[PDB]
Amino acid sequence: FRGYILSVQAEEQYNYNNSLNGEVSVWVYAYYSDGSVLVINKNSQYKVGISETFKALKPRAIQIIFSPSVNVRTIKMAKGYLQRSHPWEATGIKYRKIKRDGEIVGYSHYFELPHSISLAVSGVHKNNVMDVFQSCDLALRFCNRYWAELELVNHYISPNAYPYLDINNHSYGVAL
Amino acid sequence: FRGYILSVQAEEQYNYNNSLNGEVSVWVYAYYSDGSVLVINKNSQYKVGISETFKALKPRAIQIIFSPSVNVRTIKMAKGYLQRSHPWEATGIKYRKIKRDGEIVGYSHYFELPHSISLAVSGVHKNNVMDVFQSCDLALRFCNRYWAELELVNHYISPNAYPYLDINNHSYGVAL
Amino acid sequence: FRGYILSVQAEEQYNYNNSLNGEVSVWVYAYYSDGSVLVINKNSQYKVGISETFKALKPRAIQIIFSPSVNVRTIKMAKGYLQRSHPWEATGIKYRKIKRDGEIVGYSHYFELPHSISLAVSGVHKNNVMDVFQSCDLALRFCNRYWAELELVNHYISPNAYPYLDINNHSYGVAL
Repeated sequence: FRGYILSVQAEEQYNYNNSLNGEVSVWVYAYYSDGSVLVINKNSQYKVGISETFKALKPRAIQIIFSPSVNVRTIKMAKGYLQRSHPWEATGIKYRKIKRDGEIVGYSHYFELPHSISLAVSGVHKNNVMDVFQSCDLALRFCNRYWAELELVNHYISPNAYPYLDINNHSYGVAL
Repeated sequence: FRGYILSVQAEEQYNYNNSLNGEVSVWVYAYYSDGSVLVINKNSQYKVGISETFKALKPRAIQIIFSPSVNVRTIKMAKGYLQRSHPWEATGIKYRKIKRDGEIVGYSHYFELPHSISLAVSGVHKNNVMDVFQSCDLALRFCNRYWAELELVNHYISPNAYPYLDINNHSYGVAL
Repeated sequence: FRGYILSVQAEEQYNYNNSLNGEVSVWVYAYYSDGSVLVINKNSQYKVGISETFKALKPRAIQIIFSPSVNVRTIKMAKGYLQRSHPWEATGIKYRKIKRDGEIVGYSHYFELPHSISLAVSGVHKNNVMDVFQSCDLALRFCNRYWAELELVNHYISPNAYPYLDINNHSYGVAL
């Protein structure tokens, strides 16, 4: 009964987090020319996005990670002539699934930048208008820098149970 | 007629400010370990919220204040494990009314922080979709720091006719 | 056929940029007491706005410029007593058209400031709800300072094909 009630209560949050009331989160990792990882996090209800400008301090590559509640088909990205520029690309196809014990812990899109990048990304939850408007207002933004990837892995990634893929293609995350 | 027209024209803005065309405002006061008060203000139409990160410069407590146009039932707050975190609490019950001459001048929710806090709050007006979207774009954000509460009271609170509750539980504001 | 296909393919973007899928852009130029021009740009789908605070470094005047996709009637502005303040003015009437070869390249509203200004502006495109919400998340914000107007004209304005009006009332932009 300590394992029955423990596991009959563990699945009372995967069928909740995946149920609109569940948040949807995104991380944008900017990997820098000195190996330091800067990470913007945003968590929100209904939909979530990030819009930041990444410049010297020089940025080399990008990883964007969604919680498994996102509708991968809904992801869009806007990278920065105005008269002939499209407002975004639907890059969901380019996201690789991050698995732990055969469970999706997140989705990772990784790409390098040619040797200052401006970046926006948006995704919607898997699935009244005033509720969504409030959700924009309640989205919480966390922004941190880490000197080396291991430092981010050891103190940002592993303590917080966050889905990740480090530089040797090791998947971090927690199966539920 | 100088008092008739003066008071028959004074109520031609309480039945307007409370009529959607009326703004709805929020103040988040962060009270700091050296007694200084930092204040974020935001005013907007239809709905209004604040999302800021409060860190050292160390923050000790918080007061959030709504203009009387908010629907107190609509207020939500998001304070900052991701897999089991709710996106907000409905904290309207916890707001005390701020009265002046028996009139509600605002609503105040005060709480202390355990001895860096991240904070979002949202509220909706008392009571087409493109109008609300524009309203997000037109929300104006004012951010100030004050060395002591009296300095905030004397130069931020009393000059601007803003509803407030200082540390001795004195209510500031203007009846209309 | 090098001019037929060249010009039968040139109009396959003015009837696109003006078709919702087309972005809508705004620039807010803050002209400073030392003649330096600071410029905030934002581009987006469906609707676009800017909300910035302009202070010393002192700001003297403002020019706001819309791409020709905006509905000029939709423009609103919010400049910063709370109990009697309107949330915005509909300033579309005050915008002058910027023409190049008899074609509208943008709309310019210019005004001076009395001798720290807070400013928001919003406009909608000329002409499902989740698409607009994502569009807020995907709006890209560019912010630059230039030491003199000529420097902005020469390196920000002329290279990027941006509609502009400099201080001698010369219209910059590209006809399409």
